[PDB]
Amino acid sequence: IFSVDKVRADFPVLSREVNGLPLAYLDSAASAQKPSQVIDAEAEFYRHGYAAVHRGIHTLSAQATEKMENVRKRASLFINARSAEELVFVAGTTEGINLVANSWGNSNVRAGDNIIISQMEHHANIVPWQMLCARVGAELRVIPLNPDGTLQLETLPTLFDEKTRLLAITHVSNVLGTENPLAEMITLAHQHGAKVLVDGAQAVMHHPVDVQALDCDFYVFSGHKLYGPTGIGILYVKEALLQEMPPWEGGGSMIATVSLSEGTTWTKAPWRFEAGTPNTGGIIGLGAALEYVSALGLNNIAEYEQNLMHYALSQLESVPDLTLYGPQNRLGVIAFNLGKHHAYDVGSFLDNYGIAVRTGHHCAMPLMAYYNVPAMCRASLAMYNTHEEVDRLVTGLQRIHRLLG
Amino acid sequence: IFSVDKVRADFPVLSREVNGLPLAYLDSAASAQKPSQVIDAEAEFYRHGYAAVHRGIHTLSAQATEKMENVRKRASLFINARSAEELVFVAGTTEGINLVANSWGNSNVRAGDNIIISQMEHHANIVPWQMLCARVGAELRVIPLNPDGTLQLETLPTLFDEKTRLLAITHVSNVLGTENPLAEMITLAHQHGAKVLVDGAQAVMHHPVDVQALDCDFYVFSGHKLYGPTGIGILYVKEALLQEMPPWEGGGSMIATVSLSEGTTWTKAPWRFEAGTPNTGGIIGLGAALEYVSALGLNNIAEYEQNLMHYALSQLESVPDLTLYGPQNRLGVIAFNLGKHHAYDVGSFLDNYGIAVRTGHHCAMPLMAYYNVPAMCRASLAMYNTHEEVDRLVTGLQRIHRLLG
Repeated sequence: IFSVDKVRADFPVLSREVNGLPLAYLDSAASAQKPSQVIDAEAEFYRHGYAAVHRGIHTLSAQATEKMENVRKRASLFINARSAEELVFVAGTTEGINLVANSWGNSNVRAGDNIIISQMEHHANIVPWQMLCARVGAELRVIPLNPDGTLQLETLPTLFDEKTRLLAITHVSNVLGTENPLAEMITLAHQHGAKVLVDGAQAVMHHPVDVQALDCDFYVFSGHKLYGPTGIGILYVKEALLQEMPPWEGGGSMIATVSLSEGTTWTKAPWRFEAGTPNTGGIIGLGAALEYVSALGLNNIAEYEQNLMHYALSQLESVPDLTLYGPQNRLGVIAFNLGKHHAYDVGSFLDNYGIAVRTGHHCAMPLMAYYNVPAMCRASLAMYNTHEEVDRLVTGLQRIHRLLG
Repeated sequence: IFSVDKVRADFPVLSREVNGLPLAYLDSAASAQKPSQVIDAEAEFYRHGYAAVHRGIHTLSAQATEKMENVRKRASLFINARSAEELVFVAGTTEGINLVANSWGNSNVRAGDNIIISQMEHHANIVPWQMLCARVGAELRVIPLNPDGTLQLETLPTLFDEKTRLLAITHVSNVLGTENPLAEMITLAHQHGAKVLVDGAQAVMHHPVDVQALDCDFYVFSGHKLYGPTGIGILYVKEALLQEMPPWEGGGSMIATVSLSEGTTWTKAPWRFEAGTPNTGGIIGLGAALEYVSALGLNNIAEYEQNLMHYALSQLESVPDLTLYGPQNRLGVIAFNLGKHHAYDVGSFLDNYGIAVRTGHHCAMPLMAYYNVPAMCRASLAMYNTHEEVDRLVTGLQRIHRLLG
């Protein structure tokens, strides 16, 4: 079992005070706080082992290179990839999707083809595909939403045809907390010879993830949502696909040879896609974040977050004129609006109480438009949040309503 | 004046022991060690102020956004840009050059045009241009080298014609320590209506840099060479050029609006080129690194490094069969080979003595080929290195020669 008080003791920011009051950080879906184990693993590397990492001959550089490749191995096990060499280090989910969209997309999506996304996608999983369709003259198709925040799976037969090259789909919605039936959708997409890219940015911190069981072709996520440092993410690609993809960024450490008269040749893949000095510090911290989460147990995290969410949804029933968006089995986030008040104002009052929620469109304008609102509030309920923080949120919404209604 | 002992006291790695002996780190040109002020500024941010930075309504996110934009302002002053909004945050010099090569290059270099580089360029300032020339059908032209490691400036009239769109040139060579006459070359390139991108990765830590005086159109460099964290760099672009460039990576925080039926529109520039969550931690550390360097004074650093280099070059005269590459006024690095011994072996012995140098091709194979060697050794002489470390290097080369000759 799980001791939230012991967990919270690892997170130095949680004792912070905001606006003179004790912080209730309910915005982990935008970015997560980090434990000391993560912060200090990075600092300790800079303090005692720092060096360039391009298998330098001297000791510090040789040892730094090995730490980085160990983190790649650890990450591959975390998501149950077959091979470490199926993981590419990227700046985050966003860079990973752009890398796929340019490297794989440009040599596999021709004029007259189509790509499928869903209407709940984060902008990171829309814009790169809009750009690709514009480059090659293909069509972007959209799986629409039901009112409860789930996909209209019955439209798939009209969207999938033999010219469908790619399904790009979110694992868990950053707004609705909907979890999509990836395994079945992937089976369907493969029947048509389409690849599937899964945006897993909101999944990998809530429960185990197994890319072999999913059979997805690409999977991406971000360190900083996984209680880890900024500037680092993971792109996973099936080995057979990755060995075929051409390079995207060019430069050092991704070449085999550079000639000004005979041209340049590329190195093997995963390193073919990592040009220049990596974010070695972030890679170290990411490794520590994976160890920390693994040590708690993703199934113990899932069980605690489930209880916290069930508690919050029941307590929120006592808020007048509250509107919720999404299914009842949501993971992680609660999206809502309060009566007719604009989300911007609700969030400002909540901030004035020391409660940090996110307001706005959440990098999901098509989702906002489907619900015919311009913005929502979103409270994140993460592994280090408490029943008392849920109570502060409920009281807050009540006072905001009494005062502004 | 300058106290190297006081400086060294800020760098916790410098007291490390390698192979049982006290480390002499002479590989700063590959990556620099970081002071406590930099390491702790990052850790302190994670410990007390961490949040997502997309001008969130709540306090931590609002304050984080302001810290990041202050670092952008500080960086713009460090290089004397006219405006903070002329700086783009990138993963490093390599990403910055690829960003220019795709965003500006694709809409300004047409089939039949030419681009000019030099023969001493780092791969980061070659491969992206090779890729661009292949995409659009243009020609890559090369300024050749003199034996002393300087550019053959007399060939410029045969390389610059009216179809020359871009000069991409290094400020200071990462191998030879040659400093190129940028101001005059830029004047010439502008006479033909060509833009100039300057690779400044090896310049910004050795002396003041003034992009207004240079009048370069693009300037790039890396945090981790500037005593700062990994995963962060700066791309500077003249405002009038930058306002015209289309986006490269697509996603959140670089859009103005996203529509699945009316398409997507972009935000203003610098933010148009920063998709997804930035490396907020690295940006904080970069700011601290700039403050640290500014506090020492780049002119005091330049003067101390000059003396250290003059001392090393004189002491190295007493090494038999030493071959040096580059001009006598080199900044920062000494490239050499020892008699007929392969650089790999020289570096291994030096590492066994606790002296960290870099051996190999230094991401400059065309440079290696001009000198008809496969590899070199390179010792970096940075602001925190000492006469005694120079003496250890000289003795080492001598013993390596006696033992292996």
